[PDB]
Amino acid sequence: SGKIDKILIVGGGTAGWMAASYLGKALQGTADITLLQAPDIPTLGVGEATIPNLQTAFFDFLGIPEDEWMRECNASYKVAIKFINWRTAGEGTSEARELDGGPDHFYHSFGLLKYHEQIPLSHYWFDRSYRGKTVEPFDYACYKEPVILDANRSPRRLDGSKVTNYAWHFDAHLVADFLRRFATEKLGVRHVEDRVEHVQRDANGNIESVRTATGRVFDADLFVDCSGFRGLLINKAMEEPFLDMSDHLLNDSAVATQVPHDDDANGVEPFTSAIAMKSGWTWKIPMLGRFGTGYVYSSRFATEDEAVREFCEMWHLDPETQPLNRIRFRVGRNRRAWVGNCVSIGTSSCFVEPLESTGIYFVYAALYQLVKHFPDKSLNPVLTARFNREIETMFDDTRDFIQAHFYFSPRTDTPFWRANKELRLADGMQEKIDMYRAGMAINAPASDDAQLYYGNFEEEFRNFWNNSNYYCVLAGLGLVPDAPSPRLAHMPQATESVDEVFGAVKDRQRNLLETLPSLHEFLRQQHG
Amino acid sequence: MSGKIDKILIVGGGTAGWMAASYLGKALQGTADITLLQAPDIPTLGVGEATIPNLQTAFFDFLGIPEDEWMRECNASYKVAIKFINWRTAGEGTSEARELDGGPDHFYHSFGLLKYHEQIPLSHYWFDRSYRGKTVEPFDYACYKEPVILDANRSPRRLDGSKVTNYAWHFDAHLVADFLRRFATEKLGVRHVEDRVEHVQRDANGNIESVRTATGRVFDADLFVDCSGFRGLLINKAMEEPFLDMSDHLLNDSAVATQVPHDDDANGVEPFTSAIAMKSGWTWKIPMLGRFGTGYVYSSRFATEDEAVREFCEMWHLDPETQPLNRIRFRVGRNRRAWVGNCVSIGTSSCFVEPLESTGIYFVYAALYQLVKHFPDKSLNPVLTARFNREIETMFDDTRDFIQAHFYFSPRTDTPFWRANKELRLADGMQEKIDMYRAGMAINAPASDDAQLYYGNFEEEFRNFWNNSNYYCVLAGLGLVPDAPSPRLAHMPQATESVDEVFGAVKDRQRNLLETLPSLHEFLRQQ
Ligand SMILES: Cc1cc2nc3c(=O)[nH]c(=O)nc-3n(C[C@H](O)[C@H](O)[C@H](O)COP(=O)(O)OP(=O)(O)OC[C@H]3O[C@@H](n4cnc5c(N)ncnc54)[C@H](O)[C@@H]3O)c2cc1C
Ligand SMILES: [Cl-]
Repeated sequence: SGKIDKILIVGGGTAGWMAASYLGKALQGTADITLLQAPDIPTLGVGEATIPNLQTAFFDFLGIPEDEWMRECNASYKVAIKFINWRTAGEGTSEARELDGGPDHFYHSFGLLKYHEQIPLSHYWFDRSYRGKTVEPFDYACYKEPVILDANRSPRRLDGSKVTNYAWHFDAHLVADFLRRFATEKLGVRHVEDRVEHVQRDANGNIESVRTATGRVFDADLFVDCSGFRGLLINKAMEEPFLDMSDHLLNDSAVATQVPHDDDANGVEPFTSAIAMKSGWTWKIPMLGRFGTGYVYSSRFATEDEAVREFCEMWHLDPETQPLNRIRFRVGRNRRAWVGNCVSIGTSSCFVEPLESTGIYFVYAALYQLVKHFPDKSLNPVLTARFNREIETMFDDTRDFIQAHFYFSPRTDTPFWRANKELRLADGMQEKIDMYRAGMAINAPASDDAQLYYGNFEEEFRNFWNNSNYYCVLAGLGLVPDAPSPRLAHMPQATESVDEVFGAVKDRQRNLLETLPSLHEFLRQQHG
Repeated sequence: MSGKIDKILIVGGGTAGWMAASYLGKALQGTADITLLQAPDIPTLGVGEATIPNLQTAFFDFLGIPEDEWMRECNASYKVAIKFINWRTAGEGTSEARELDGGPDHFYHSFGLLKYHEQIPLSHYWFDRSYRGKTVEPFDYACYKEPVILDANRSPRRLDGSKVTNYAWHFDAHLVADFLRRFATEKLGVRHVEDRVEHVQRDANGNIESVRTATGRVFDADLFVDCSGFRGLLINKAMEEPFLDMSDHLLNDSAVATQVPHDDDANGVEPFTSAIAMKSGWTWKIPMLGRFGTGYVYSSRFATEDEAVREFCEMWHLDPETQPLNRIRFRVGRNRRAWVGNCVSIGTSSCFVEPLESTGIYFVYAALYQLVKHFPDKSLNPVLTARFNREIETMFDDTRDFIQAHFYFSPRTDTPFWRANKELRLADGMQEKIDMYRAGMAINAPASDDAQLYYGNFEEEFRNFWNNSNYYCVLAGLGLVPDAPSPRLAHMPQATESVDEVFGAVKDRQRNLLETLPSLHEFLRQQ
């Protein structure tokens, strides 16, 4: 019996310091926290893209205003993910190829999808498209974002007012540093820079203590494994099996670097770019004066050298001198994220390519669940089982959504793209696709007020990938319902007034394209 | 083949039938021809129906009917909660609460919303204090302002009309059915045909082609809605869809009921439904205007119809030999599938569970909302049908489990009935909720403690129908509490300290409303 008195976090990367901060804040003065991390070879800041609830679910919980952390972490703004060349054959290039009279790209914005008589706008759009009343792409018809993004507009007016939902772009290293200073200076977390050499377990199989290379021994009531892909505690010591899911996702590697950028001459893109390649895709994460970029590929379809070549050749970099990070990652999740008195947080727990910026999200989402299911020293099995259930559905739902990006691409030009169609969608994903094809909304939000949504975590965790997200991706790639939603034929009054809505977004976007200052313009002011 | 549905035939003209005619008529106004076939049934006494808040927001508001309009025509009263009497003490079936630990044996399950404190339901702070011996006050009186004002039969609205608490209604279903029949036929163009179904003609695909009536008339349609009640004329008889008897979770399958005249001037009116525990079941009391409906829901396995009639009549001091009574044998459970082919079952033809938590009418409009949401065209995409069936299935089973818990967790062991309930098994899904409750976790806590956003948005409420508040009201009320306080609270000394004024605010609302609110009767008079 008794509450948890000591917590030991193993690992000092982004996950480790977010854990120290979140737990240090949530348990302020009722638990002694120590973070243990081995100083080793650091990597290039290849950039990180995020989602809106980073501020409401994480930084707001710590009591850190947006302005404070993003200025210290030299962050930029992200309004969407621009998918480039996912529908056309060809080599890996930063320039969109031509498709049906236009550039091959489509957006997945954080922007809200307007309802109309209890029905998502997406459904009205497809009805008109299917009956030939429109030729306009889904994103440009239902969202105001596409047009102001094509013009690299800021998501905020010079006076600071927000005109749309947005997330952030930043170097993970700087954020980890910011959080380390915060956790140690303001939350009392003890930082020990040493390397774990031996983990001692008791007869119940729980971790008793960890011994470092210098011979120091640390004990705790609860151990948080933030050791990364190695899973030092969860996989190695506790022997919990990692479940590989490469049967759903072929990508398992990446070659990444940071590239200098002339913002003055080219402005700053208010979005992350996902550029389709021959054996994967490449991310582009604009930051201040540079952009992080990385080629995510499948080791089964391209050798590291081929990836290095393809990657450097698209950014016109020199393979021989360009500093490059060659990464190999495991895809999937542990059979159980929390076993005994060991909780895995971060890549030690689960991982999927950054195609939808879920990496950091998985960390604070898991920390939120750990606090919600926080135990005492008796370690009630029920709290552990529930936490584990929340993690598996969180991961598996994203895994499926991401697989859909590859499964439904029309490309058949390379072994990679053709191989993605050979895979099997999880039963849950197949059911969602069937629903989509039948004209149904997928996980429509009970309400269409982003505020409530992006402001209330419980509500967002339960409706993470909603109808808007699915339409952007599926419709963007070319997968559309078999026929218009049956209910529409019974709503003449609705399908008539819907035009007011479509016109409203057209005006909305015409006005923003004229009154909004470029992202660069805003960033200058924003950043001293 | 893919033109929209053009014709719909509703078989059955009771409450479910006219609710369906009204909802579909409103939803598909002018794009579908609706006909309802209704045959004369032997009249029954209006024994009363209790409801929940979303009846107005999810049903009448959808139809565009103001609360005052249907209430006045259906002579309805107000319901603020369900008051459970004598569920924790041994004894005969009586209308008087027995004594338990210094007070009457009752607890309320009201519509009030549990206030969150530092992101944690007030229920957790209450149990923490109770467990540590800091309080001995019951969960409902400590966390809700309703109990105090209900003990005084207060109105949910001030004389000026201002609402002070969430509430639902009490009324004679027959009157609501008539109100809707008139609304649908007069305002929505629904065609009413008084005839009896004699034969249902199906095609080689197993779908219903048409139904032939006793007069020889043949009615064809694209979609058929079975609102024929327990006999499930279409869904069970014609479509042969199996019915899942769930008597392994619910022992009650019968009822004896009547309507009793009441002098509201002399006794006032109770703003709540009473659920009175009996020896082999429980009895409802639904206050209406100048009378109250009441019925003893019992298990034929533990009481004969005669014994049920005697226990029921004696409790109300009525003559068993001459009191007009409605003897009913329920069909408890649900169809394997609510919608099969082009036949959708709505109402008791679809599913039924004893009215212990007032879900009868709710199941009807909730299903109609789900039907429109998954509305098909002539191709009848099987995915719409499957998704519909999953929604209905979970809606029912979750309620089945919730209701079973009322009996499973009662501390009574005085009769074979109460003892047998403890011998049944809880469904795995329910056992998991109990494991969570015992571990100090909230059970399906609402995304937010905003009652309006809750009872105002159906999609929101449907998904979180039985929430943490509902579970604590019933479980803690019966006496089942967590094994220990939520471990999180030990790490929140500031919160467990500042919550003392959240409980104080409740006490202030209890005291102020008790001193300023008129009686339910007073408010009813002025209306
Ligand atoms: C004892 C009892 C207590 C209840 N208490 C509550 C409560 O407190 N609160 C609450 O919300 N709900 C309560 N309910 C549920 C409520 O009564 C029902 O939800 C509602 O009234 C709908 O009944 P129904 O239309 O499904 O079936 P029925 O009333 O059985 O209707 C059958 C209909 O089908 C028709 N029919 C049958 N065969 C044919 C044929 N061959 N041709 C033409 N027509 C045919 C009949 O004419 C009739 O109109 C209670 C139910 C019972 C039995
Ligand atoms: Cl009001």
